[PDB]
Amino acid sequence: PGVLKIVKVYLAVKRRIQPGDKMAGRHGNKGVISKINPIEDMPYDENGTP
Amino acid sequence: EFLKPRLVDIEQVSSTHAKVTLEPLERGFGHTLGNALRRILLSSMPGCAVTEVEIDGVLHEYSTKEGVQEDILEILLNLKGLAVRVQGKDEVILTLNKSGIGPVTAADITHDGDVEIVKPQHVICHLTDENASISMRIKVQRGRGYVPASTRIHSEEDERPIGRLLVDACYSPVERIAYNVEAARVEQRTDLDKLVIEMETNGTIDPEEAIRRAATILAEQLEAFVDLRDVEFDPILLRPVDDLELTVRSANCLKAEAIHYIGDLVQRTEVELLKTPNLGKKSLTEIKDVLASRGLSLGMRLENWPPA
Amino acid sequence: TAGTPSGNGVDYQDDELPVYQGETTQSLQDYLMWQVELTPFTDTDRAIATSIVDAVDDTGYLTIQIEDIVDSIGDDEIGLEEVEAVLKRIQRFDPVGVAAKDLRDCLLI
Repeated sequence: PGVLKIVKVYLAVKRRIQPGDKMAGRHGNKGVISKINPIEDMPYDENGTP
Repeated sequence: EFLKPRLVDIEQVSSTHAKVTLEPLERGFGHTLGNALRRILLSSMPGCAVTEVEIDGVLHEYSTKEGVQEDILEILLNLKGLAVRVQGKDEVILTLNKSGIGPVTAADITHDGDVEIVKPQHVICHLTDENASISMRIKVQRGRGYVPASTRIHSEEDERPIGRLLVDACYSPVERIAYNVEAARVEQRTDLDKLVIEMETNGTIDPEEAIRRAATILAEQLEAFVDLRDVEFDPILLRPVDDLELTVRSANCLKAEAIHYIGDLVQRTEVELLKTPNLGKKSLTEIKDVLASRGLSLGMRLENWPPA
Repeated sequence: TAGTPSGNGVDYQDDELPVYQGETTQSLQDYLMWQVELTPFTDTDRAIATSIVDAVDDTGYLTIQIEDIVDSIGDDEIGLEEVEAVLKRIQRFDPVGVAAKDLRDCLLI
């Protein structure tokens, strides 16, 4: 009875992955990110794939 | 007293795979030139990437287009993988219109003056009914590294209309680099090394040109070590004091007390400014009345007072 | 009901013996007295500032007269000459034009 009009608004955002974020495998191995490393610093094999 | 590597035997396996050989090398230099080259080539190579898109009906990314099989987000992710090679420009616009059935690819992008599509079979969209059309404008820019769309704000200096479809830009044409050091076939010398570099790219940058660019970057960076050597602001202040329109008696009093700027005055407390000769209780409130209209109460504290 | 509005945000004090307790709020005079505390004023100047801030309406206008402000102080050397100076200093606060005598004063300030 009081209500005269209702307007609903929906917002959408994208969450960029960041170190303070928490990650896990499905064996009970959880952890948070400590650093996002440039591609030339990661270990790589003989074919050059890091 | 050191041999200098030469660019010989550059062979190209595929449109993206290639091999580069540096035949003469000393004992340890193989890796010093190699690892340095791999780091430079993986980190800082120029390229061209799609920066923003403008589809007709779509105004954002979380919508759908009737007759198109994929969402706008999937179309943008497809466009992120489009590889182009522009010449003489940094802001080409790639108009694309296609109505009918079947996957839409870069091939049917309108033939620009100097723009090369390295692979024209790269699909970006699908059409599902005869009476459907897709029309879009794609902006391509030249850059060096990974520039996220969210991290850039100078593009918002001018307001962008509702309907933009910006995509993260990578700008890096190199995907994988491996190097390996072998023994040179030169038998007259006791033992020499040969460096072989395999680079896998998107077809946009030439292998020899990439090696030249990396070597030039390294030389410019080394130029610094070749000869290391080496061994009271706010505009209301700092204003002429004859801008407060004070009474006559204040003019001589301020001159007598060496008050010539606005900032120095506001640093004077009531009890110590009253000690000045013939200041006047009512005249003091006149000084405060004028400085209050400016918002400047007496008793402020500045740190450094310049002569200007 | 064809459509129902979402429930309005509500709260209640949990893990506290005097349940629901309360919450402080900021008003116009509370925000003006905060600025008075952080500006260089003397004791008498602070007293005058509190006196004229208490008289500010919700609109932020000065409901009481300046002469009535001088009367309220009832202190020597607190004539309207310095009450006016403190009044202008207060008028030049964050809601510019607040504590103004009338409509002309708001626009002039």
